[PDB]
Amino acid sequence: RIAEVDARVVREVCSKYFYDQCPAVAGFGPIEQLPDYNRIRSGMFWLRF
Amino acid sequence: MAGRPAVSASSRWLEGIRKWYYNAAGFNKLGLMRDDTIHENDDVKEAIRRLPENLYDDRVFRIKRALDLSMRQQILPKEQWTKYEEDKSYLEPYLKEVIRERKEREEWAKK
Amino acid sequence: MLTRFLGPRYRQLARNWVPTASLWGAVGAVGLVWATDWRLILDWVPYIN
Amino acid sequence: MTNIRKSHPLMKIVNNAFIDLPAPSNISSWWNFGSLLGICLILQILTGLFLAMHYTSDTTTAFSSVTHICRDVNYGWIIRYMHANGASMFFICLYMHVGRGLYYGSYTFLETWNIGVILLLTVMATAFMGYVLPWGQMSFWGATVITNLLSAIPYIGTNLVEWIWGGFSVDKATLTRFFAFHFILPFIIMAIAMVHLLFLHETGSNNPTGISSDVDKIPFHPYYTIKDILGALLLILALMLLVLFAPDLLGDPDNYTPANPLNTPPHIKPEWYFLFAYAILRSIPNKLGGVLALAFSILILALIPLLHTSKQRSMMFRPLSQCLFWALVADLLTLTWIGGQPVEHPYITIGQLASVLYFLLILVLMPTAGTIENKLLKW
Ligand code: HEM
Ligand code: HEM
Repeated sequence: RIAEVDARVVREVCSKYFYDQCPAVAGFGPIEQLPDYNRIRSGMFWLRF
Repeated sequence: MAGRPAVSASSRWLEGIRKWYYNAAGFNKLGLMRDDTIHENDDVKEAIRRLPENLYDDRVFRIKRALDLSMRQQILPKEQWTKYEEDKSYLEPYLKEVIRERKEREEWAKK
Repeated sequence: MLTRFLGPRYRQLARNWVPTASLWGAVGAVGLVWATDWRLILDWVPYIN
Repeated sequence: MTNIRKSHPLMKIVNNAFIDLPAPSNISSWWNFGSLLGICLILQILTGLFLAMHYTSDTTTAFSSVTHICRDVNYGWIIRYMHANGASMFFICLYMHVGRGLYYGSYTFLETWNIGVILLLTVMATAFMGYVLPWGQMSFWGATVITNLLSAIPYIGTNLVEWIWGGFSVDKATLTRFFAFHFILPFIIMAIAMVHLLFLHETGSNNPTGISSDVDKIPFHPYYTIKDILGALLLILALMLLVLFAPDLLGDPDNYTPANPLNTPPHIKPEWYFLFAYAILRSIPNKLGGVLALAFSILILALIPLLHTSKQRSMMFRPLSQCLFWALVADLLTLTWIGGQPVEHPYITIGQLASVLYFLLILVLMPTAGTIENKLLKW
């Protein structure tokens, strides 16, 4: 199964679970600088943030 | 002995005028005490820096939730308002010392 | 220093700047007169009458 | 390569004030007028430049060129009216920008507030100078009465009145000067407005609560840009409603006849955003008193920060001052209503009372209001 993974598979698989999906964020400590969720959400796609 | 310089205010007695004004001011509806709404000048800001951690952290959340209420244009439920009798000045003792310190410093300069 | 009186120090400071402030006002006076050849000022000077 | 460390050694670092600037979360809609004011500047300059490509300042061909703009130029009729009604939207937005500072104690930002008054004075100068450009018996005569007020200044009045006029009265010499002056001043306003923000971003913004909002700041980009865009549309809707459905609703009909120095209009009056100041000047029979009261009322804004008395900043928790604030707004509307009416016996009495109350409220009643509540709150 490892030998059957290539760039095309990684690009397709990553875009299916990472691209445009809503992430879950957990913070702890001095997280004042931590960006707002909309800033975090808009980081899930390119050329449209 | 409250309300107005006269022995009796316009709307009967004197003590109830301040109680009436507290509900009229409406900062209790937001869950803020009286000293949580004070103007932060170069004097009050220093007197905040002397607050104990237990009292300073409590003030932060009371302000933090009030801005959430103001953002939504809402108020706390009737049971969560700051009672006029239960409202206590947690900043007056600290303000007075900075008043005393600043007055001595200012008057010492002119001598 | 005398038992923290009411504004003695600033009176002394003001008197130091009075001679220069009085002469500074001459620039505001003469300079304004010099700017627009004001009629009733350029009459007492001997050369510029 | 750090996406956060963007093209920083460029002009974007300045633009971080538009994207990553901390702003209070509880900002109400009354703050939107700051961004609306900037849009009003850009809209006025955009339409103004295209108007200046067909307007000619010579008296013999000033009014006729305005008619040629509407009648002949393709889509030139709308541009003339978004300019005429954009100034109406400008002063609508300008007066709420001042009012919010009065209510929410934003004048505690002494540097920003003082630059704000300078910005206010510059626009009223630009609006007054641009009204004379059409040269239409309201331009000539509206400028005649207001400019002649400077003759009341002692020992220098007539010297500078003629120096403003470029002659013995308003004429072609004054008209050409105004158009050149009307062209330059708006670009000065952009520079001052940039300075206006520079004195504010260092100290942050204000909130309706009036307390420090450092504990609940939010990024500007995803929350207020879309809030200002919605506010911008409400401005475009309101401005376009006048332009497309009642273009001459606010402007006086008498302005459509060519200026005639030998003939006077039935009633003389400035635009609606100066009518509040016209009433104050007309209150006092004295000439020197009237011009001073006209200037003092506008310049009283700089005196407001020195009159603060309450230990609370905003008027949110000051019910006694709230009753006075809307009394001042109502009185300012009374001054606006009585400004456009002829000086007769009912408006002479009401005019004096409204004017004397305008200064009495801010100078006496409002500072006394803050003192009374300060005693009422054990401090
Ligand atoms: C804050 C900026 C400005 C304000 C508040 C303003 C205001 C005004 C007002 C109230 C009028 C009277 C129109 C009428 O009553 O019919 C006017 C006319 C005019 N303005 Fe401006 N103006 C501004 C900027 C500019 C600029 C930047 C230009 C040129 C580049 C310009 C060019 C003109 C012209 C040519 C007229 C005469 C044409 C007409 O009245 O339709 N304005 N302006
Ligand atoms: C063309 C004219 C003007 C422009 C473009 C302009 C622009 C702005 C903008 C964009 C803001 C920030 C927006 C906001 O915080 O809501 C602001 C803030 C402010 N301006 Fe102006 N302004 C103008 C005229 C004035 C005037 C007439 C005043 C009269 C007092 C003024 C006083 C203030 C004050 C007090 C603030 C504080 C805002 C705060 O407390 O958050 N400005 N200005």
